[PDB]
Amino acid sequence: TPSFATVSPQEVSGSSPAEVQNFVQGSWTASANWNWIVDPLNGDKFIKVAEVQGTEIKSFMESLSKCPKHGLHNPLKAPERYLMYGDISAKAAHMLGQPTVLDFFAKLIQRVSPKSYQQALAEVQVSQKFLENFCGDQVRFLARSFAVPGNHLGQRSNGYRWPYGPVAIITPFNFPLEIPLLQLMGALYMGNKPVLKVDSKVSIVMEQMIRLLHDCGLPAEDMDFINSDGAVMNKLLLEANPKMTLFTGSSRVAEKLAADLKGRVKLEDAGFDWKILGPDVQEVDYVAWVCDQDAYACSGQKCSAQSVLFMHKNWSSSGLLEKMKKLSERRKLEDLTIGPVLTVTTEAMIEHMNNLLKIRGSKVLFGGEPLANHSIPKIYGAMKPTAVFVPLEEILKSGNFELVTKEIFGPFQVVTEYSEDQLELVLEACERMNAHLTAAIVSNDPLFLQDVLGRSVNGTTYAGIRARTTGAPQNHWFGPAGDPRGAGIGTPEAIKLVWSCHREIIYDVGPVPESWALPSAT
Amino acid sequence: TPSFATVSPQEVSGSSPAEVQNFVQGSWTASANWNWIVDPLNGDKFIKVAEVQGTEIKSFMESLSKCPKHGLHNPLKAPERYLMYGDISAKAAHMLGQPTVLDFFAKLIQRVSPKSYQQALAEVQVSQKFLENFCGDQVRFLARSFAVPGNHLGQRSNGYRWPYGPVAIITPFNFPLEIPLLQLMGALYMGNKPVLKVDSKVSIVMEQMIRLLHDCGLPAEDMDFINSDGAVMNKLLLEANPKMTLFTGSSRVAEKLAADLKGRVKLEDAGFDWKILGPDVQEVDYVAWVCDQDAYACSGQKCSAQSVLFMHKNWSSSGLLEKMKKLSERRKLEDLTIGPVLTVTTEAMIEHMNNLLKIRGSKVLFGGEPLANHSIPKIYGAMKPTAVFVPLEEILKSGNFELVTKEIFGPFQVVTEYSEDQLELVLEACERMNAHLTAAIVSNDPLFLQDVLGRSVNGTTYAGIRARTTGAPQNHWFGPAGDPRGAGIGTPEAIKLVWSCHREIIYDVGPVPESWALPSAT
Amino acid sequence: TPSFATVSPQEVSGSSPAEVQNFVQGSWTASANWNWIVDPLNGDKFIKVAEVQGTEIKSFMESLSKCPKHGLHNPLKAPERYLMYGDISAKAAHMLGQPTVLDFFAKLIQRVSPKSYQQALAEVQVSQKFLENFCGDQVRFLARSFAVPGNHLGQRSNGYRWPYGPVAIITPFNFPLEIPLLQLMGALYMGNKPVLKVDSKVSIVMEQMIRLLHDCGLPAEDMDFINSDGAVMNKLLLEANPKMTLFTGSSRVAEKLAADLKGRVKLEDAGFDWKILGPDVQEVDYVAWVCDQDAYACSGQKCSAQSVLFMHKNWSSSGLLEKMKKLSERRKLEDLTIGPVLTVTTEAMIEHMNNLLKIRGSKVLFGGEPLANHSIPKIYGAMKPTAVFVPLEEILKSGNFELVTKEIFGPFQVVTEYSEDQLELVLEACERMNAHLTAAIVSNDPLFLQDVLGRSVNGTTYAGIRARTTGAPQNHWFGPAGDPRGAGIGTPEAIKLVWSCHREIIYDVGPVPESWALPSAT
Repeated sequence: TPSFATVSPQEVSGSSPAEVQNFVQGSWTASANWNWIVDPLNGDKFIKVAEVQGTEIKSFMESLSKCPKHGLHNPLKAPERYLMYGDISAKAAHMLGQPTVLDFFAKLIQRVSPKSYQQALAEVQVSQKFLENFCGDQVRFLARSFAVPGNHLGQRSNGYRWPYGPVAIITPFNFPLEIPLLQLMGALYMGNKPVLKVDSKVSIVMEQMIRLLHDCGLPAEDMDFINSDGAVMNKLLLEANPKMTLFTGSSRVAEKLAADLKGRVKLEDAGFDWKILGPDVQEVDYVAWVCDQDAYACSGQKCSAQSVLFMHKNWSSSGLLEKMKKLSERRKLEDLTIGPVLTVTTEAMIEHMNNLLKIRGSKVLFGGEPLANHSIPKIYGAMKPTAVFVPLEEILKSGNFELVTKEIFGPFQVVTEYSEDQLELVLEACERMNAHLTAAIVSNDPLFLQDVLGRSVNGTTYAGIRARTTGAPQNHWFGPAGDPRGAGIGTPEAIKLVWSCHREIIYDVGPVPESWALPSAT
Repeated sequence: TPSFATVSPQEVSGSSPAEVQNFVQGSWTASANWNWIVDPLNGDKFIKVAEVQGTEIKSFMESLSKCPKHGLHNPLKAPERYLMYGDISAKAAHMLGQPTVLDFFAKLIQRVSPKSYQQALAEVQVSQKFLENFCGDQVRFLARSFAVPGNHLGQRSNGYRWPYGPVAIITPFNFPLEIPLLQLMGALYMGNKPVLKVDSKVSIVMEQMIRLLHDCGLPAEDMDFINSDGAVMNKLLLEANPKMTLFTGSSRVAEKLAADLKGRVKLEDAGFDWKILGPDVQEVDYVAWVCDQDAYACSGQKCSAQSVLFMHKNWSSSGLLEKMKKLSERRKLEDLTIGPVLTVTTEAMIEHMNNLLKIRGSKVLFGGEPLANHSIPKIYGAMKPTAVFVPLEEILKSGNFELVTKEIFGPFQVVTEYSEDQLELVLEACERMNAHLTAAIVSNDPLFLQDVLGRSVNGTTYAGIRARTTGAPQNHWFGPAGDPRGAGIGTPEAIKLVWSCHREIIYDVGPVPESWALPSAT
Repeated sequence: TPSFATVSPQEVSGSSPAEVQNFVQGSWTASANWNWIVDPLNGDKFIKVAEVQGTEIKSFMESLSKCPKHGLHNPLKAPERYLMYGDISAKAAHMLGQPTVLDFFAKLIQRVSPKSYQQALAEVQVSQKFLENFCGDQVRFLARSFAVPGNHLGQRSNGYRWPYGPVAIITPFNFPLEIPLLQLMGALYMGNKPVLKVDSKVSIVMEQMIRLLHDCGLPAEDMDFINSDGAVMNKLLLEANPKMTLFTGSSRVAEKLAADLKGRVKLEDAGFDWKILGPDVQEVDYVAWVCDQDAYACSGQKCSAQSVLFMHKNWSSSGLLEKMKKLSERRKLEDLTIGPVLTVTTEAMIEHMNNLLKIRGSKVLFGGEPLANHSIPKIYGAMKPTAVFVPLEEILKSGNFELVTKEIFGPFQVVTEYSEDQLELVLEACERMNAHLTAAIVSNDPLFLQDVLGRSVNGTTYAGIRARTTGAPQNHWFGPAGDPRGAGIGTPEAIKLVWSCHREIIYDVGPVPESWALPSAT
């Protein structure tokens, strides 16, 4: 295991448990009481987390209050800190790129947020590439400003990206590294001081990542790391009053926080993501593979996962559904191509399936049964990949729509069919949804693509015969649309939008014209 | 006729000839060295152009020398001039938008650069809309700068768009208003002082437009306007040493000036513009219409005109050629849908056709005969719209290729056919051309489009079943690619590229650090 | 020495000579005859260079002709090559950052282009940081394009950065690594295939750098490396007809090439760089140190070196000149804070000094004598740091001006004085210069700064009490202004301006309106 590590991903078990600590006011620290996380594969108490209680959050308040509203740095103050984070990112990117460190983080991710080794590796690879994008001067370049000449000699107006100062970051279980690391660095790049909270089930990953970052030069005083339940984190937000809060998680918590913080938030909330198949049937094998990966990689536990499939009638005879069935059935627990579902129980998923089956014309296409021969504790779901057909005309009906468009954060999707005359019904269904995260339009017809795109919203939409719903890398935006609170992640634009605000500084140095005379009052 | 005007477009004739003067050092000249321009439709000496002679360029040299290399203004000097040119632009845009003024310029363009009323009107409309793009603060916004934080407190680097100062603009006969106006305003916008030369055959249009610009507030000392033959203008360029020269015209003169001026030029030179038809045959009527307009509007006297058509074999049975033939034959002199060819004689075009007809397998598809019942002087061509088919495999042979790809600035195009297995031969043909101005790829197949687009160069390429080669408006770039001297026109980027250069200003105001001691010498 | 190295910088001597080879068509190759470079410190034949003759350049022509005008890659073709160069740059940046590799290149630079160890190290550090700026997706991001909606459904216009294809790079002796490496990578990033020529006196450095780059994944076929005299390189340019040529060197060769190539060039030519001291005297020690480093680091062999100093009269009593004298006299050969002058002999520098001393009121302030106790061959100069005062009023006179503003690529500067009433004379002198590279305005008075800046041109101007003329790093532009051929180096903007051109691609896919009917011809 690497030098910075305090845990061995393959060793940690009920008999060799690991602990996760907080970091506040520059040092690693425990708490009054520990909480046990169980191994999602067997129920072992294998990680204890130093969860802070509601009356031991003063140190985090005090640490945040040390950051003024003009930031740890800004384009005019301590600019050498932009260069430092270029260097930190370079050292960290080189560390994350080491095969043994890649494997360490991929394995650690697997133990807490169960997914296949390649899916866990992809999280580290995205993280590594993101850090490579902000080496050298590239953090400095995030603080690029513009200027425009004024109305007279000596006047020129400037637009800067100003930090917010004390901020908070809250991220969920399913991506224990990629989401928190990318928002953490973005916040630091623009000059904020963040407090980072990761779901206690998986926070061990970012804890190890923070130790690496400290070894790469991240200053002890620049950030804090808190482990707690949601209720304590809520109290800290209302007591510390951070100037910006990045929240990534369920839509229920996002709206509650948006109300509590009175909109001083950026949100990456839930998504009910759709894939539309166009009329031009082709590359059936490739499209089927993407459908299986979109819907069922990580057992569907992606905010970008394919939750509904609108099949054009031309695809009904293609063999696509048959290939999707076969592809779902080679997924298995032993390599975690199917696995524990950390936020939906098996009963909840079965009940949802049965509720859908009450609808006229509906039928299970494949799956619909629990996994067998496993030791997954009953708090976590264990389902075979499931797809349920529901006729399009029934979906559009009231009551049925809210049920059909309900997000199941597990390996579960709804499939439906539309004829050449029914594209409006499909677009009506997409417009009636409450979430606009990812989407895919599988067609190469430019008239079909531009029609669907122009009459849709989703903030990360893929278009083309190779279109997918999942796997947004760091080279382009990922985030919802249709919401002024919508957060992005990864790109320079996402960092600047989420972690800075506009400040206009207008210079007006003179000279006062020699012919100037006191005008009449106005 | 409008207030600013000194000529009536419908009344100028041999019995009532018009005078065109020069503008230098803030005054309209009174030169008597008339160059008599003949009416392209009947041969009347209907315009006397006061052309500057050898010794008379000293006034223009002196006027340009009054502008320093830091411009009439720049982002830090006399910035109120940016606002002034927004106001001039708004006033000129409103004047050009007046129906009687639109008509006046359309009809005047017709008299000197014979083309249909709608084509002439389109030139005024592009000019009017371009001026609308630079009202208010939009000239100010052209001088937008960027800045980056430095390595320490008090250091910040700035990137500005600096003028060149004294500059020159030379434009051809075919667009008497759009080209000179758009480059003139672009030069003035960025802080330069231009001398403008329009081809004497058509310079009456800019003369009137300059009078309009003066009525809208263009300062008398901000630009000069010279009429001369090419040899006199060449002498002025070598004597005045302008820091930038925008030249639009023939490739031969372009390369001569680029050598003479040692590359202190931006060029819009000739173009041998091509259209490729893809395999997906559709909208035959529309595609035939666009082909007819691309090739023969203004009798082909557009630098963007369609000079060769690569037909996919699938199009050979579509009726496309038959429709092109019918469409060409409704062009007539009465509305100037066919007309005088100001730079290529009838005999020259017939000779070129007969040279192409020596090649094996070639044929006249339509046209190939002079126009009848007209009084166009013999110095100007008068040809029916002409298309010569040449087999693709013959086109690619050496000797043939140079003849086939010779630009005929008249109503003439080459037509060829390629089978599904010969796209490489078409692309080799386009790559062996020396000019890369406009192009069209008539296809909605995205795999074909990206393949041809990825393996071509032309700076203004249209793609889609509605793709054309002509008619680039002010909302997007027009100009060649593949040349560091390539000029753009119309857009904010084109203006900044052609009429400004980068200047970096790095502020380093201190404080001299507490820790600073005199470092050892390096 | 590092693994990629074929030379030991500290070992190479007359008795242990090194050789420099060409790289063409994917392999290291010699030539018919070798030319010997002498050690600038003692005259030893210590490096033999495989200089190609005029009749052995066919392989370089053939290698360049393999690159089409649509590049080795472009935004639509082989885009994975953008990612590859992100990876290559990351591997190279990590290699250059290794202390032993830094020291290797710093020492090798010192042997061929003599300068202090810290100055040579600064070249490697700039190179290392530049490569760090283009890791991950940052090369991909250089190919960022924009788009604007069209006039109707299905129409949208796009502006891309297109490569030129086969290009050439020519760089001088004084920066054997920084200049060629940064332009080489810039050319490759945008999709060009360059042939790189470095002054044979120092080309050993880039030869070692290319071996490192090959170890980091630079494809064998992506670039060529030619060693030759200027005359052979001239023939190659006219025979291979590269689509773009980056030239950095003397103003004489730059203008000749700009004429031969008819302006298909970008130039980083000579500079006569000025420093103006404002009226507000302060930080005299700091200002003196910067004056000594600007004028005399590398013995003045920087295109950015301080060649003239306009002293405001307020500074005459500050002790500045006295400190400048003392600072110049602690420079010595043994640590190369003074040293060989590779392109100006001692006699030439003495003669220039004596020519200046013929001017009334002129006097040597310090220096003016050759170095002693050295073995520098007489082809190279060996002068003590020299500053000559010339009264401002005499400078402005004809004849005197051309002599005073003559660039001496050695440790030599002119000092003059201006009173509070004479700022116009200083600005007149700056406007009358023929080169506008670097400049410094040493003042914190914003009215003085904006007045001088607004009435000057130089493309890399520093302003503030800490203003300098030398040492432009990779985080901001370096390059001249006032020239459409002006090149930049280092920054993303510099790379895009120098190594790509605009291509506009306008999509127009339909639909053709159902109500469309063939309009009358225009």
